[PDB]
Amino acid sequence: SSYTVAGRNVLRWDLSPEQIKTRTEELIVQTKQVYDAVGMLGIEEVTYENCLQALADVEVKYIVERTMLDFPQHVSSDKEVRAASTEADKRLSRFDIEMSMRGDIFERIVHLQETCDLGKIKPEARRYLEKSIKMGKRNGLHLPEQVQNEIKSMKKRMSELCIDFNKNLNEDDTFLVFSKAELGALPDDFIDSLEKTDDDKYKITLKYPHYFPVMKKCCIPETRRRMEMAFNTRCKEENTIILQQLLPLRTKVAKLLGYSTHADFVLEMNTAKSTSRVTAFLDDLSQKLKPLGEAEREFILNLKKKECKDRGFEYDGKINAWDLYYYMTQTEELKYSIDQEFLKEYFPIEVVTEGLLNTYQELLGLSFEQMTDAHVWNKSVTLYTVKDKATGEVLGQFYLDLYPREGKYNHAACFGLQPGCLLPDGSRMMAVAALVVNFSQPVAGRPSLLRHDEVRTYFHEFGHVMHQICAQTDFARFSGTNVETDFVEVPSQMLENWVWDVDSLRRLSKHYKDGSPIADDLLEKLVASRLVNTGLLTLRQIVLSKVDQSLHTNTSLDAASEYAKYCSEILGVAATPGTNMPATFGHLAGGYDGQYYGYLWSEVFSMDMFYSCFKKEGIMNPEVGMKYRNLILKPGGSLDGMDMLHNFLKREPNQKAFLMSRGLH
Amino acid sequence: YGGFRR
Ligand SMILES: [Cl-]
Ligand SMILES: [Zn+2]
Repeated sequence: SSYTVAGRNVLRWDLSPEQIKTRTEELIVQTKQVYDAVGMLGIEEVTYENCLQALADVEVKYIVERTMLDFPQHVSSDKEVRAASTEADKRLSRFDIEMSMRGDIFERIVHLQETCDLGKIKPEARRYLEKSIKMGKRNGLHLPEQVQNEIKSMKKRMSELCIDFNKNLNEDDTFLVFSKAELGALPDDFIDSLEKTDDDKYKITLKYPHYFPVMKKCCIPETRRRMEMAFNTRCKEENTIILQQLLPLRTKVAKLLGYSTHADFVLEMNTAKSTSRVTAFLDDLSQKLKPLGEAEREFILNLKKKECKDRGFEYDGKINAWDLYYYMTQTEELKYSIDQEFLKEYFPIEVVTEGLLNTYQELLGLSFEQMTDAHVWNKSVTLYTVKDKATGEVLGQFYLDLYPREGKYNHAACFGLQPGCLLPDGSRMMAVAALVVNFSQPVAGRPSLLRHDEVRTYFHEFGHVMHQICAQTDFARFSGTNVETDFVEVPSQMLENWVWDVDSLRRLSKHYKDGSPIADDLLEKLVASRLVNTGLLTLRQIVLSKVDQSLHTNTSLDAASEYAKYCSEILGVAATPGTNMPATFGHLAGGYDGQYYGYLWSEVFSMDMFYSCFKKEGIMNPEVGMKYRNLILKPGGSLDGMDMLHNFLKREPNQKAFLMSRGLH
Repeated sequence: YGGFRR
């Protein structure tokens, strides 16, 4: 029922390694029987029910069962369960390629669109046909036989290369040892949480809750250099081999499909359309930020020269890679009076969670309720039920996995577990999402205290959750966040604007000790500090976007040399010799290949919607919030990204709001 | 994965 919750979450999280492997074989056998039955139908025998409906019914049942098998590798605390989940992901990814390249299915779908009356079917069903045909041509099913076999074998190879690329980074356990003197200027609540060694030193891992605080606060330059070297050499040997094979395969596949480069191949499925649009977008933005980067680098060198003189260190007259985050932090303290370690005292995780849920219950017209004794994959995971405030319709559920642990996904993402699409019996499946982040642990007898950047990450990932829950389509392939890659980051970055509003920050903050709110002056300075270090921070994102474009455009290039090239030309901070940042670039194997520009590309759309609609008539306006849910989130992937922006803005988007928020133009 | 730039 659309107004109940019991029985609609069919996800089990107590699977053993043997059950994961058994369910994987069963899922492949049962799914292949559906594709085989459709393939056996005569061409003049296919209809809407025996072909389109039969495939749509198995796509939703497959992706839900697939979720229980390929998700434990990211969250489970049992390494054997994670290994069985990764093997299930490898086996199911090759199966996806086998089914996607069935010529008999392609012929019968093409024949169905030609004979069926497209006017008597839902417009989303029309989109299902043309997308399926377009996906078949992007697999070469209109090409001769032997080239299809080459594409298939190379697709299966790239599948295992991408899985092994992220598997190496997720299971890395590299750590360094430092003494108390080598960890100068680090606070005691960080030092007292590290593992002690036999010689009274401390173990520091390369994970985010350890790497960033060292690179931002530790006043020992050699300590930051050793950390930056180890961080940008993770899996350097094995992942360079993978990149040296994956990138030529992507080019070789794009050639056989008729495309010049792999970047052109993936750009056709994005709102940017062409690579020449991405180049002009990145280059024009890089030129606007060039004066800001020069002024910020000059201020950083002055900070480094004075500190080397005060502390008696040697001064090399340059900004090394291990100096960037350290003096960016000083720029925030000196130019904007912002102490992140003091400001986090006003952001205990329970107050931030309460304010986060309350902000979007009121804005989106939703009702959140935490479930007790919830079936979860880890003890620290909580479950919430989402209802429509007016009708009481149970839209979906989401999990909160907030704290880091061994073997857990170390970045910050949102996972779609169940799509909010239609079921074969006519009912609607309850959407399910999971917010997976690694926030600060509760230490020193205090609750978890989040820095402002962690609060902004909390709002970003919750935007993906709201997109997954509010999306309601007919087909699973259009549900959730199955939109253009350069558009999926619009709902997430849109909700980041609420951590830069004074009244919104006042509802998110309460001191962990005495419960007092943040002072008015400090609250004003926090909002005014939104553009601190924005020159170099954005230039580094352009560097990553240019490297991602270059590695998928030019053939026979050294990944480390191309990254060091743009670091010196664009960012002005040289890459450390001996490192290999592209070997750690997980986006190149996590669906963002040739598409990392989409973050900056999406920010133009989110800033335009926030400034032109929310910021003009109240950012908590329920009318504007409901219009944002129905036009941006609810359609999911059933409409083009540009079409949904047109319906919300009643015009075309432009960079005026984007450039104004960046202090440009 | 479905979340956070580098
Ligand atoms: Cl084949
Ligand atoms: Zn995101």
